[PDB]
Amino acid sequence: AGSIPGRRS
Amino acid sequence: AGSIPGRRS
Amino acid sequence: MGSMERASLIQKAKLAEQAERYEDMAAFMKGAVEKGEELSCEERNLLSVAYKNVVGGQRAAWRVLSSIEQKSNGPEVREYREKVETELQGVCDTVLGLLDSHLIKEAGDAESRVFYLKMKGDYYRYLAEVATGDDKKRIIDSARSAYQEAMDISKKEMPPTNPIRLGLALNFSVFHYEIANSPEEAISLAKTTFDEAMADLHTLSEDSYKDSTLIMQLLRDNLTLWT
Amino acid sequence: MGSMERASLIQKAKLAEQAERYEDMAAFMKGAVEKGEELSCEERNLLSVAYKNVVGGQRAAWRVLSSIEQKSNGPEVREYREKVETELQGVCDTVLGLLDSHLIKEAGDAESRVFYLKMKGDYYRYLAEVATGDDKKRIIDSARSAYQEAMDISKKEMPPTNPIRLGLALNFSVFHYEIANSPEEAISLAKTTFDEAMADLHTLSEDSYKDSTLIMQLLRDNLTLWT
Ligand SMILES: *Cc1ccc(S(=O)(=O)N2CCCc3ccccc32)cc1
Ligand SMILES: *Cc1ccc(S(=O)(=O)N2CCCc3ccccc32)cc1
Repeated sequence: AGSIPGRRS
Repeated sequence: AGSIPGRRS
Repeated sequence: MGSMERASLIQKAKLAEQAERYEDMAAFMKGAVEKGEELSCEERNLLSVAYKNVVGGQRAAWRVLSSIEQKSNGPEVREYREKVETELQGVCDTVLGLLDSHLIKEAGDAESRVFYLKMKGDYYRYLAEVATGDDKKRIIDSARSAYQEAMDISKKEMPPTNPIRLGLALNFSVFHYEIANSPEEAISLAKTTFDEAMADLHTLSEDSYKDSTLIMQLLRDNLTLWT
Repeated sequence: MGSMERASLIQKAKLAEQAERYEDMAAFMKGAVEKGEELSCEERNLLSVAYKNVVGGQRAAWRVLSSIEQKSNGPEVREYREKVETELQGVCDTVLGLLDSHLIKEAGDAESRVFYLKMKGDYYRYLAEVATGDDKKRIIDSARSAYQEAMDISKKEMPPTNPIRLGLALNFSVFHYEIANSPEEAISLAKTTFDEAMADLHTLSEDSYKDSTLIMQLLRDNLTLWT
């Protein structure tokens, strides 16, 4: 599962 | 220009 | 970094990100935090980007080494996994120390306080990923407690489309699924967060809509993986 | 790494590569070299992979920072470019020191000696990429001299399809084009190397053919870029 990335990309 | 890579990939 | 100006540390953190020098970026942002002033929104993102990338690389390496070690069921693989694990724990302890001295206590606006408590939950979650046994229980509870305080503030003070509120819920749902052995809680939180954001999108500008829908898609991607 | 066994350093360098921990990998291989024994073919490749990756990341960051600095035509961009440059020079000096103490002097077989002299040319070439002015002239000549000695041995002792001979010629041709301002020499060397390898492919097994043709394609890719 994915957590929030550091930047929008 | 490319030089030799460290591994074949 | 005590002899470097705050503004120079910030500028160099931005340069380090452009150069993909994330260890440097984290050291510059640690120096900036240690100047003792509060961080702006942009500066908070620099701090989070830097450490998330550093610890993200350590986590990926720890997972590679842990898989090799488990397949092996000499001492070298365990020793090297332990070395990487200790380095990872050190970085998490550094971030947690910055949050505790004194970012959280000085953060009064909802946006800053939720941001820092979300980070606190994240870095305890990364500690929990490598922890075993009992202290593991207390580390898990420390992550839970930080995320829960951030959730309580976010629900009272931010709209359901706010990107920090959304990212907090995303990460707390990952905590429930991957750390706390509560997949139903993870799914419920992701679904409720998604649906309540969907119902508030009509209030947003094009640019805010793009930000909220991006994180909504991350929630949906997890829901697809989990269901 | 003086208290760690040679074989453990080698094993940990292999693990570090699998975990994409190239700084660790280079530190393990430096420790292994400093045990004082000669390196096998596989160990030479571990040493080269580790440092090529470390310096490759430094070069990429230096290029990003140098481009920002040139576009700018405060002191922070120059200071940070200088920091990265000093770190890069330090790693190159470390590799050159390993080659000089004492890998090259103990390397008697053509394969090992050419390998190490090719590395010596490469690390002087990386120093030349960031050098200015006069000491720049001597650094360029040090790269040239190392590559030339390696070329002389390779032409006497290895077939024209040998992958070390081919990679040496590839890198020396990059030196001519990018460092020595000799694009015609670069093109001539790449073409002659390619053609002489092509004429010897009939002697090779499937596996040797695959290795030689891979590097031949790298020579051709450069020739396409340069012509
Ligand atoms: C935890 C967190 C959530 C959102 C933000 S942000 O400033 O709104 N932003 C930058 C980081 C990732 C991102 C993805 C989608 C939309 C906005 C963002 C920061 C931190
Ligand atoms: C400088 C050099 C050239 C070849 C070799 S290798 O051991 O033959 N090998 C590994 C590295 C890259 C590579 C590419 C294609 C074919 C073989 C190789 C090592 C060093």
